[PDB]
Amino acid sequence: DFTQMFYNQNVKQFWLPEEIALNGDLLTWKYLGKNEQDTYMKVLAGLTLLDTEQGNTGMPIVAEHVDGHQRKAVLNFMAMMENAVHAKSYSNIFMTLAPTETINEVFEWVKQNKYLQKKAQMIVGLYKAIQKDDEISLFKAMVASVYLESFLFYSGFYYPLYFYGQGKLMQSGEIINLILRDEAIHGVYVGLLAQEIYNKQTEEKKAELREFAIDLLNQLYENELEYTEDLYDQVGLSHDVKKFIRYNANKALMNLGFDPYFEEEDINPIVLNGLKATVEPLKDDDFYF
Amino acid sequence: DFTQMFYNQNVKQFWLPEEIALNGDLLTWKYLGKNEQDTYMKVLAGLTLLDTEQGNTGMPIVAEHVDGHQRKAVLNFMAMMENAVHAKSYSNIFMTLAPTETINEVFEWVKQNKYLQKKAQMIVGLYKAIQKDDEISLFKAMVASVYLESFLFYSGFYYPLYFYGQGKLMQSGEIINLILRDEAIHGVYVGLLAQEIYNKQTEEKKAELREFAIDLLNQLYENELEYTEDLYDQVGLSHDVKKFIRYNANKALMNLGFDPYFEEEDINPIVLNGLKATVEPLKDDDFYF
Amino acid sequence: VPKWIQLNNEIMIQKDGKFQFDKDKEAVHSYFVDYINQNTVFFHNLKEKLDYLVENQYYEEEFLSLYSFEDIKEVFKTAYAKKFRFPSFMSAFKFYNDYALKTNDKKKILERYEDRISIVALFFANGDTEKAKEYVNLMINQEYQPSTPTFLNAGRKRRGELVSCFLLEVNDSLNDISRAIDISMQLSKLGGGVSLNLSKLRAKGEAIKDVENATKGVVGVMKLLDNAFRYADQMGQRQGSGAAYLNIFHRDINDFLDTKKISADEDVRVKTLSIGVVIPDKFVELAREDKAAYVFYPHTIYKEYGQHMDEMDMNEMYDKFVDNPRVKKEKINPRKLLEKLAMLRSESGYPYIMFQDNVNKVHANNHISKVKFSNLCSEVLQASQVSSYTDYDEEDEIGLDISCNLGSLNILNVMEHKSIEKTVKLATDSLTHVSETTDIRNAPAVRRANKAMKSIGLGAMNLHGYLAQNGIAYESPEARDFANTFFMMVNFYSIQRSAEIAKEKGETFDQYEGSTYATGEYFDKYVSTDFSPKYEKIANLFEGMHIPTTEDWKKLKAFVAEHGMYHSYRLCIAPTGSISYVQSSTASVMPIMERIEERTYGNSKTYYPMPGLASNNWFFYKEAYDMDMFKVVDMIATIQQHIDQGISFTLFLKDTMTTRDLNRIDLYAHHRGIKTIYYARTK
Amino acid sequence: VPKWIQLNNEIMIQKDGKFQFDKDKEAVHSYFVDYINQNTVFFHNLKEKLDYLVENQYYEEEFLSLYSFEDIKEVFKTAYAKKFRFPSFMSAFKFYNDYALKTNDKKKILERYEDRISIVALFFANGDTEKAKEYVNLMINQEYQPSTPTFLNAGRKRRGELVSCFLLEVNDSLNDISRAIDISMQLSKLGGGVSLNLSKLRAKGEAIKDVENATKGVVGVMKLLDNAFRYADQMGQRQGSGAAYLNIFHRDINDFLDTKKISADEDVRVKTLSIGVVIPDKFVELAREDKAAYVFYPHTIYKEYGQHMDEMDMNEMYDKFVDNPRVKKEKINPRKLLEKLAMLRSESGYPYIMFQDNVNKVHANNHISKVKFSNLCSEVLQASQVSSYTDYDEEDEIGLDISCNLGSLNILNVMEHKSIEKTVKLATDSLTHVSETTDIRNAPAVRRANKAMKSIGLGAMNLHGYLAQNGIAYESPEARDFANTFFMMVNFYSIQRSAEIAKEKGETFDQYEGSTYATGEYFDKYVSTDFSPKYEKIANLFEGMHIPTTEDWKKLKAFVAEHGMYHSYRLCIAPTGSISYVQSSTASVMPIMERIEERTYGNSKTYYPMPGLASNNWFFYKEAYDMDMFKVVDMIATIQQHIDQGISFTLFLKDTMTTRDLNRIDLYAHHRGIKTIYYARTK
Ligand SMILES: Cc1cn([C@H]2C[C@H](O)[C@@H](COP(=O)(O)OP(=O)(O)OP(=O)(O)O)O2)c(=O)[nH]c1=O
Ligand SMILES: Nc1nc2c(ncn2[C@H]2C[C@H](O)[C@@H](COP(=O)(O)OP(=O)(O)O)O2)c(=O)[nH]1
Ligand SMILES: Nc1nc2c(ncn2[C@H]2C[C@H](O)[C@@H](COP(=O)(O)OP(=O)(O)O)O2)c(=O)[nH]1
Ligand SMILES: [Mg+2]
Ligand SMILES: [Mg+2]
Ligand SMILES: [Mn+2]
Ligand SMILES: [Mn+2]
Ligand SMILES: [Mn+2]
Ligand SMILES: [Mn+2]
Repeated sequence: DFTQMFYNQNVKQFWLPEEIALNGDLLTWKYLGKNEQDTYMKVLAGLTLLDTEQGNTGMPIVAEHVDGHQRKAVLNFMAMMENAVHAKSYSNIFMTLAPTETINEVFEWVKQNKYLQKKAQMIVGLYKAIQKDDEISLFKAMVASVYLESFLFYSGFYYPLYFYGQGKLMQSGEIINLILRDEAIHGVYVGLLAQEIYNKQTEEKKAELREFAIDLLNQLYENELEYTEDLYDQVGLSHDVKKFIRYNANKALMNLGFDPYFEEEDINPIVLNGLKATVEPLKDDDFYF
Repeated sequence: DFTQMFYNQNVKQFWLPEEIALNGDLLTWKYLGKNEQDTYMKVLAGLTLLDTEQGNTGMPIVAEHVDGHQRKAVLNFMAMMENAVHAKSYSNIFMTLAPTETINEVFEWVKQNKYLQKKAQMIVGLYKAIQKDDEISLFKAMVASVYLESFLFYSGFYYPLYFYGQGKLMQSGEIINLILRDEAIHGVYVGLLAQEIYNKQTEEKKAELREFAIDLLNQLYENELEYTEDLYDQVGLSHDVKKFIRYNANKALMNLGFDPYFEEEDINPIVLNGLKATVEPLKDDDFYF
Repeated sequence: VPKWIQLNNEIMIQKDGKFQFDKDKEAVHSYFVDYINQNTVFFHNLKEKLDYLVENQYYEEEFLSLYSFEDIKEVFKTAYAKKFRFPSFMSAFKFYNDYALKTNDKKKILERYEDRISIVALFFANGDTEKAKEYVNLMINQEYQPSTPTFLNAGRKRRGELVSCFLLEVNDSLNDISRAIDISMQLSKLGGGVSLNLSKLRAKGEAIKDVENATKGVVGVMKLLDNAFRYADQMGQRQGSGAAYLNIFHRDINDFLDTKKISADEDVRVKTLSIGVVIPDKFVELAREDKAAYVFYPHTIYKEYGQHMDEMDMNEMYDKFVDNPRVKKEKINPRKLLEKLAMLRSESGYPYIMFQDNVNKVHANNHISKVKFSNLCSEVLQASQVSSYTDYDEEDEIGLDISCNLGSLNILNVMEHKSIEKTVKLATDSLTHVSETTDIRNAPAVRRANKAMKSIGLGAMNLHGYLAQNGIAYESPEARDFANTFFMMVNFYSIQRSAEIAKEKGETFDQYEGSTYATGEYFDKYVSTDFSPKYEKIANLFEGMHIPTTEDWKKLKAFVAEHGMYHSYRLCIAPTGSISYVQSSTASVMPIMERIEERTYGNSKTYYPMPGLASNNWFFYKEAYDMDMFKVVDMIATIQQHIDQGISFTLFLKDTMTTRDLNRIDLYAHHRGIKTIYYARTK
Repeated sequence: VPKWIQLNNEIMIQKDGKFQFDKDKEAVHSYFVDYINQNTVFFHNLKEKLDYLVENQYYEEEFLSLYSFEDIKEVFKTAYAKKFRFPSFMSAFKFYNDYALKTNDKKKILERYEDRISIVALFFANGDTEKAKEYVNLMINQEYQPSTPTFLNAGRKRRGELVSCFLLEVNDSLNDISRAIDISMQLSKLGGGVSLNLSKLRAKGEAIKDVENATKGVVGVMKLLDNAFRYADQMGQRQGSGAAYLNIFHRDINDFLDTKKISADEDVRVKTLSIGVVIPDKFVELAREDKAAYVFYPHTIYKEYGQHMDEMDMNEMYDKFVDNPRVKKEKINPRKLLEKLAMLRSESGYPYIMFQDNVNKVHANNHISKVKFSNLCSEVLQASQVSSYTDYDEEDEIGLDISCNLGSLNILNVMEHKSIEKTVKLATDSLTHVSETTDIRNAPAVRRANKAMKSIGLGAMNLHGYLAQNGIAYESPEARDFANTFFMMVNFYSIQRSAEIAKEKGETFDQYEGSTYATGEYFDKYVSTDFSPKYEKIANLFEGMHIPTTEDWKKLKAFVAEHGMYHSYRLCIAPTGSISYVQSSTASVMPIMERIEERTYGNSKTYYPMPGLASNNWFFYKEAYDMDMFKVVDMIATIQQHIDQGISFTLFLKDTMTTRDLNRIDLYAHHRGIKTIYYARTK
């Protein structure tokens, strides 16, 4: 009942980072403190890693196991967006704002950062555990994918949105909003596929799947807290970001058909502010007036 | 040396089925004989069936085994074009020209056809034989992929190009020309990835891979001749189609860095009308002798 | 934030349901008293100012030396006696950012509006004090505005040329192509926009001295010209702008158009080169009948007939070309080509469309040559003769390359002062002086045609502003009636001034005796048809100003026949891009695009309401996108019948309309006598 | 598969553990008997053939009319009296596919090898029957091979120019840049490679008449020239090839080098424009001591000193430039620049390296000018003077642009015939005739320098073939001993023939009196050092041939002082790409790249063993990549000391060689007196 409308929405949202000129951010970037620039680079690098694995591994593997040519076409399109559009856009931002050495250093930093490695290990592990014709392993990977789309990106998204909302780094911010618009529909779509599998189960099996989903969310959440503190303490924003990730965790649960898990909190209003012609043939009568 | 350049060329060639209005083809379709309509339907179904294998297996399997983030992104983009763009385009052409019952029957016929099946299963067999961390099996699959993209499609493309060059079925011919333009670049790109593997091999292993490629080409070519007579004798075109197959076989070989196999031939003019070693610093005492 | 741009942003703050239009007066007042008077260099007396400007290489000593300092002082008093005040912030901002003289470090301001106007007037008068005062009155009243090159560079030492539109004919030879590239770079270096005719060039796949399929076509020359214009970009502040024109019957027309497709490859696409297509009536007739048209290989036609294809009449030689076996032709679908033109204009705004038979059926100098292409702004329509640039050791046959000096009448201020005659004559004199003082020493054909033709372009602006401020809709028949009368009067007085200049100087333009002015055929519709306003509302707009009748036109025809004409061409309506802000006028005779125009300059956002915009005339300032393009075509065709050259006609298209609607607009423009179509702007 | 193609393919089929080298004689015999004799147009008599060729626009009647038909018949008799047989299939295939005259539809064959040689000899002799017979004997014996332009085009009506290497100086002006583009297109149209010196052009971010930071630098001109060469693609036959040279001390040197990076942006990368870097000894000295170097803005130097930066000696002027505050510069690391050069040569083979002070320390015409750059093949090293192309109305100041005529001695055939003197003198006469008969109507500086300098290039080839067929290793000291003696003799007899021509015509080259030939400084090392072979084996190779001694060189010095010297430049060793196959010779003085050459023509693959390759001399045909590049440098420096111009020196590198190894090879070449380095070819 939904794939065709997701197909149409995904293809109509198609974009490339080159559509957005980035040289306009040069001055507001220059004006940020060293702490702010450091957090910003690292945040986008963490996002790049997530999209790299979502494009290389997550979306293609889910596409392989989901039945139906139209469902596969949507998932293939989403996979392309992850690595050919999203992951690449971050390099466009980096290449504009930062010198090569700072770019090299931040990519080295992703490799050695323990929270980023842990979250990649956990998510990719679940993708690679999918067994052919085994719907339960597939469900588990789809939960992981929804958590990546609708929860894990958000510790990263906070900062570009926080600046966009203050009228700073608005070109980079425009790219990020386009990425976020895509991930929102990706999380909903994968969520609907996960619910399909969940709804086939006995009540006993469902109870176990909810346990899996909640245990996984809590494990990812605890790691994300440490990651958030590590990045944001130097810019004074860790508590604010934590509220934002809890907000988005609830959205991820909802995408999976589950009740919200965290209590509602006031999000920084700045971040909330951060959110051819048709060819017709000529007739004979067109030549007379 | 080449992936970013191909990335650029691929994404700038992006298109969607909806861009070409198909209904005006009915004004020339109605004037074709039964044999012409039959051949066109059968050719179209042949292309559709082969392209589906490439979207579901060929491109995603190669993307899975190739190392490199940028290569995986380009390959993902190509897989997307197969599944999201090409497959929808073929379906659109069919739905415009034939009623539902006729489409189902043509696909039943082509699905049972000996020559279409022989080539489809030969290609799919090589994709299924790729082994993790075995570059020889990957190379063999890449050869199969290049043969599909740059050679096997062309016994089929001939007919739409033949009409397109005569002013018949111009809307579907425009679509086919866009598809063909994508398959050409797909073949060239996968060809470069195969040459990379080939160049890492010993001289004896190279000679063995050359023998594999020529042997495979021979098997496919002999079946193409039979496929060609089976479809095109009823419309009197087989002689010219055979010249077009050999010409495209030579292009496929050149994509794989191999010499042409067949002598140069002229092509039907109607169809033509349709168509870093190691950086080391100078450490002094190198200026004294 | 600057105080003046903060005040200027209070226009959009709607108080009591209305825009605060009066904030722009406060905005400009604050702009002056907080930036301009502070950054203005002030001297004890005008003598010290002029000495400082001459000594430090800001002005030219030669033109200031023709007046005693008492006369210059009188001229400057005349400029400052008006006490001109900019009515809007945008007017003063544009003047003091684009045209006001600044120190060598771009730090302070040397020229006010009165200083620039006085210098331009003293440059125009060429030693005459009374004429300089007349020019000062004309420009300080803003009745006439010299073009951006003239207004910007008149009397400045380190200046570009006063002419910025050049048209070059390229012959079918490598020597001529090299000379075209050289001349294009030389003229782009001077700051001018260069248009080139590529129709005489042989198509792709033609022989170069009996070796076949050797010529790369017009697209190779297009790439050469595109890189030549990229190289000559004048610091890149204003990158080199070029235009290429091709006849629609050229074989390379499809490749010529494919250079503007979005999906064009880097080895084909041209970026800095605008493109125009010249369409004879034969092509429109072929598309109308849905017949099979043929594009031709120019070299085969030249070999068979001894003349270039674009030098021949296609409406009389198309069938001969088709029937000729020695002429090589390619079959095309004219309706498919028209649809491709419409699609390309929808997606990029290109090509410019020139209706060749619309230009040449009223062209006054067809004896010299037919008009074969337009300029970069698609409004200069003059006869050209191709040059024959030979080897280094041989002498070159210099032809006629088009260039005219631009100048715009302000219709609102001219009509307010009831001074059509005086403004037209003084503007004609100023444009004649600019033509006489221009000497391009690296474009031989441009220089020769400037000396021989003495062509000028006198345009107009603020047509929509004047109509909207007088309660007249742009699409209304009353607006077209006013345009008819106004531009007939402008034509009458420009012809009268040209004849008077010819009588005084005793010389006419070269080959005048073969023109329609000499034969008297030009004046047929003027001695037969009366152009007095047909509406009482329009007739009161001209009250107090004499409207020439048929008898007056007969007298003028006799005067021209007995004295001749000094200018081959006199009137052309250019886009008038940036001088419209300074004059507080709507751009050209085209309708306005936005009622309130929002722009971002640097990191500052500012809004420009249309001149005279208020609540009493809000709906008379109808945006160009909301109006019928058929009525705009009717208006431009009404104006075009009194303009000897063309009018830069932009098409304002909505997103809803298809390529068929654009094609219908183009065909209605061709039917109504539109000479050129400039741009297909889509909202 | 053709029978000759099958026979040629049986060489690789190893019989009894050895290649079947004798199959190539069978291959060429089958090729002839089955294809050439079938496709060769035959005429009843030579008179009928000659009449058909002149009347059907194949030959030129002017040069053939200089002889009675009896003389032409005897010349053709002399050509066919040798009964010349192509030893290998590739020789005949290359001749009959590249140089043999074919019908206008390229279907049949009009010219055999003897006919082509007879026509070339009759064109060379210019009316002398005995001279024509001497040229026939020289070429049918394959002792001397005229260059591809001369051999292919001599005596042909629809011919290109007989010269294909041109060197243009580009002055720092838009007029001169446009003229350079025009002349480059005109010369590429003729089929010649064009080299442009870009060192005089001011760098990026320089002032243009008080507008600072306005110049795009040498890269904008590079893009213009690349598009000019792409357009002038020799009538779509062969891709237009051009070269750009920049001094290493030019400010734009890094931008100049970045045009060849694989990651270069499309607005920076140039495709058809080869690049060469000119390196003075000052740069090598700065890199040797690791001192940070300075690249200079040329226009600042020109303004400060009135002379171009490349017109001055950097060894004495570098400190003055650095200490001058009015000269603009930026710091560079010369060692990093050298490493960048080596990396670029490893990646793409570019740039060419020209050691400026190696060229000019032995240059005989430093009074005329220093050698500032080389040609597209990096062997032409002559004095040039930049032209001052002024505005169109003004008169241009024509300088000297280099263009020399190429010819190659076959070292094997000259050595076996014991005819160094006769072959050298006849080749000098033929090159002189080609120089006199060359008139280029669109390159005034090239024509003026051809008329004044009368420079020729007499190269050599088959050095490795001659050495390997005589049991001498290319890297052996005996090979260098032979090269020393042979090229000393070649220089001696070329100087003697030039002085004899000067005595006969009573004229020397322009500004000869200031040359080192006039002062005798040229002959110092020849009247002081003996260049006879130091090895008994090498001395036996010259048996029956008088090796010039010190007394002979003193006599030649006296003769040159008395009578002058006709050619400013005489000897340059060009690559000799395709004519080497026809002559059955190894290319130039370079060692062979491969022992057996595997190539694909059409759909059939061909095998070409090196000339004279067998089992006995298999290991004397050592491949260039297996060789020590230091010993190849030693050989080329041994040859270079007797060549007045440069030698096309290709570096043959292994994949394992690093950037440091390439830099070491370049620095050893600089140390050993190598003038230019052509290519970095990696295996
Ligand atoms: C030389 C050259 C010419 N051309 C095209 C551009 C010119 O419009 C056209 C004429 O070249 P010309 O310079 O006139 O060549 P030509 O005079 O020798 O040939 P012809 O006798 O036919 O006049 O050829 C190319 O496309 N590429 C080239 O390299
Ligand atoms: N003093 C002065 N006058 C200027 C300057 N720029 C333009 N003007 C105009 C103003 C007057 O109309 C005119 C004469 O000014 P002035 O030389 O001060 O004369 P005056 O005021 O003593 O009669 O010159 C300027 O910089 N200083
Ligand atoms: N007959 C003939 N001779 C040719 C041709 N091309 C080159 N030649 C050479 C061969 C001889 O050396 C020379 C004279 O040939 P000929 O005119 O047959 O002379 P002859 O032997 O009858 O006196 O011309 C050719 O096409 N026909
Ligand atoms: Mg010509
Ligand atoms: Mg200059
Ligand atoms: Mn993503
Ligand atoms: Mn996603
Ligand atoms: Mn496909
Ligand atoms: Mn494909």
